[PDB]
Amino acid sequence: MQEHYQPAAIEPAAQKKWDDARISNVSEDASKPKYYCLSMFPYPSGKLHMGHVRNYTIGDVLSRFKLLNGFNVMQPMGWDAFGMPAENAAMKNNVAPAAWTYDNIEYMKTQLKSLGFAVDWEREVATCKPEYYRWEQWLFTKLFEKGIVYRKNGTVNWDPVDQTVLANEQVIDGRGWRSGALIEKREIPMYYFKITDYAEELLNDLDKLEHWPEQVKTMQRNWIGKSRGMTVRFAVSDDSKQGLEGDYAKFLQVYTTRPDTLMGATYVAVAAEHPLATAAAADKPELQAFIAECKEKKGVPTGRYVVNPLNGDKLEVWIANYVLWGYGDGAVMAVPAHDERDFEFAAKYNLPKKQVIAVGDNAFDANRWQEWYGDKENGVLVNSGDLDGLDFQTAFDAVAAKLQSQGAGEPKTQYRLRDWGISRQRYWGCPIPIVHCEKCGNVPVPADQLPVVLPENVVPDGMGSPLAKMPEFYETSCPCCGGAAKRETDTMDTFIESSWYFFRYMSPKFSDGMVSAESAKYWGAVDQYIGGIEHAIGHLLYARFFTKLMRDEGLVNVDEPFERLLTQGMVVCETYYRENDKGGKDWINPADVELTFDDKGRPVSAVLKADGLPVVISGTEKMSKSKNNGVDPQELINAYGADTARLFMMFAAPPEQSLEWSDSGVEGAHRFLRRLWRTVYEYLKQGGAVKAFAGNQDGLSKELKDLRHKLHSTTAKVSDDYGRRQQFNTAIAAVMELLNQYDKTDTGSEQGRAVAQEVLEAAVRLLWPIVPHICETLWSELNGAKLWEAGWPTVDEAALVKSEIEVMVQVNGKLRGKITVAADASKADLEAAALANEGAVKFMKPAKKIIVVPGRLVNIVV
Ligand SMILES: Nc1ncnc2c1ncn2[C@@H]1O[C@H](COP(=O)(O)OP(=O)(O)OP(=O)(O)O)[C@@H](O)[C@H]1O
Ligand SMILES: CC(C)C[C@H](N)CO
Ligand SMILES: [Mg+2]
Ligand SMILES: [Mg+2]
Ligand SMILES: [Zn+2]
Repeated sequence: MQEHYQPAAIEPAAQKKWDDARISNVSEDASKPKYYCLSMFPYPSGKLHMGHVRNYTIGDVLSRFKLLNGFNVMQPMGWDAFGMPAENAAMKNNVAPAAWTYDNIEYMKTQLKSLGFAVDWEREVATCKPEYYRWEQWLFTKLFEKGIVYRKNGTVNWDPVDQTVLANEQVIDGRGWRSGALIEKREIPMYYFKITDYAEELLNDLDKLEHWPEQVKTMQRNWIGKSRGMTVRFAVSDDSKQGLEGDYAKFLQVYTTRPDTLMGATYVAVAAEHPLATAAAADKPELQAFIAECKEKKGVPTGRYVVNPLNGDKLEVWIANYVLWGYGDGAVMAVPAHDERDFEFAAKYNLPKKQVIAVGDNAFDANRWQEWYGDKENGVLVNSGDLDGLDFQTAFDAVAAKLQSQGAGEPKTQYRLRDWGISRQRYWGCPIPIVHCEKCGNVPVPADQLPVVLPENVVPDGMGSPLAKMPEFYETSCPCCGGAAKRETDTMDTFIESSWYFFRYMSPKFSDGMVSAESAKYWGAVDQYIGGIEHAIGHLLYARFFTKLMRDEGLVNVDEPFERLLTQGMVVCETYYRENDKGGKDWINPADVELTFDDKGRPVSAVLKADGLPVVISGTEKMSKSKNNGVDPQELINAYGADTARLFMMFAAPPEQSLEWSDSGVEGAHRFLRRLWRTVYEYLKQGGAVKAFAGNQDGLSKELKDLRHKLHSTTAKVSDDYGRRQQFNTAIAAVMELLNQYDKTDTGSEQGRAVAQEVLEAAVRLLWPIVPHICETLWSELNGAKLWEAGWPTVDEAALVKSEIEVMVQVNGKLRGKITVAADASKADLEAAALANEGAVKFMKPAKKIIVVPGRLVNIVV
């Protein structure tokens, strides 16, 4: 065994040894239980950084742990190669989108392979190749036939910098998720996935996700934004139906999320476009002056009345500016004693306020809005007839019973969520499989003629959709009539691919469907998913929707894609930038910046070392490829070795917690790896290997007994930490503690060396998921078997039994007590414990003499 710890020697070798054994290349093996552990795959938007190390070392640790426990482990990796992140990274580097993506993919494969991750590279996938995206083209056409995908004009979010429309999930604080520019409103046709159709299931199936962080689940609940309301009809009075036709003559329909207040409505409000507004203004020009005014909070009375269904009150109808014709009903009711928006409006014109809710008994002031009025949680109903005394839940159902039995209403559910707009005016994206024919309409491309192949030799000129200036691409024949027609030039958003790729990993070479039935039946769902919480509202919602879509088609048979979700905390570091002449920002790596400090130690100035000219200091921020603040793992592997990169990131903090970059933390992770190497080498220099201690330990010294206790305690604690707590920093700390006691333990005797062997064989296996290169090498110097067949270390709980004795206690001869003591518990602690529990102190004045038998009995004399 060499004595210097040289990563560049042992690390490539260990990777070659794992690769040759094909340990990470798994198939649908029914003899082993399956474990699908997946980390969120990267965009080719630059170099990987130490945040990615943390992300994927977490995954690798969980996979390697389950592999050592006999599981059949699939840990795949691929590339989110389509869409905006790879294209923008390509144009900022003035490279063709295809050329850049394929080059960055190979650099990221190089970067990841130097880290020794146990990845099944035979399932590698690049979402920009036709053999991938043809299958989402196929799913598009099928859904389009059913109308689950549809095209429609409407108001959309427009990113002026990326020159494309985004989905509502791609707008972050009114700005583009990639550009950061303010989003404008525009009316553009778009292809939508009808995600509102699945709004109820996506909300209710979050209750199934017991191993998801509750933040992700509540954030998706608030994004789906469910509200249970009530459709309510107020009949038009027998003397206001002038000019009204159809249903608009007989009733005024409104919506309300507070149907419990219905007995308190004192007037209604109507839209200028609502038909009762037009017949009321037909002979009243001042009403048409308001109808022309907007079409702030203003309103006019109309003198036409509608009847409350629940008590027969005749309420006056108001033209109001806050009733946007597009409400669904275009009209509301107004309970001003319990809605702030309505109390303000009905103080503007002195309308009445009847109170119908009491909270405990907060006194009711008619012209003084108190916050308890809108309490939908701690209130019971007042002045409401047989609805008196009900709470909000019970009064909801009772109003629905009332309204439905007379037909005047019914519950109606609304969602803040809107359909998913996936069209993009961009080149580097999966082509949309539609052909517009002047005779047949928007027709899908037949399954036999898929994929519609995106040409890869294009460079965007940065001036609109490049495919739309390419008649060689869009001029085609109609699939239905043979006539001339044009291809859809918009492409699919990048979140299409990432919504199903976890299935593609199960059969990436399958050429007849999205995923083959035999492999989807085997791999089931992703057992473990690891990725940042920033995906809560977009990807982690999209992927549940797609999974349900694929299930309803018969491709998969799971309801949810990811059983366990671990959201790792962000590695953060400094970030700098300049402002470019295009109004944007040019981000700069802290390694190209030279700082100037204050007298107190604060950075004051920062200049780029290339030109000495200043740069702006942006402060600590998440390590990001798009903000050019990453620490490259290859620059650490070359200097310190891959294991040090891995050990530092699993040790600095618990996986969920924020981690700040520091050079001290890298040196420390290395000195421990030297300590591990030095420990195994020194043990081997003074004797060589021996058969690890096992079996009964009667006869071992107390000191080595204590060590075996520390040993199997640690194995138990590391096992609990990998596979229940999923806390890796504390698994590493426990092994250090084990090594601390080993350093303090004389292990030179024949039995001591057998215990040293047992400890070291255990330690390197315990740390193999975290630092596999150094452990695999050390294991081979200690033991000739294959590490992954020796398996995960077992806890020998015989070694956990404490070394104790139970001595007799007597008073003047006759036995009256029994006490527990340590093995080497001195006669003073013995005699003190003997004269300190029941039998001796209840039959005792002090003792005249205490004769002690060494480790047998102690007799009190009185
Ligand atoms: N600083 C970081 N710390 C921890 N995890 C990170 C960090 N940056 C990215 N990740 C995670 O790595 C995975 C891949 O992210 P991605 O490919 O978007 O890289 P990125 O650094 O975010 O690049 P970009 O800024 O262009 O999006 C995701 O699970 C993401 O949450
Ligand atoms: C699963 C995907 C949405 C993750 C992206 N490729 C990186 O954030
Ligand atoms: Mg990202
Ligand atoms: Mg369950
Ligand atoms: Zn046609």
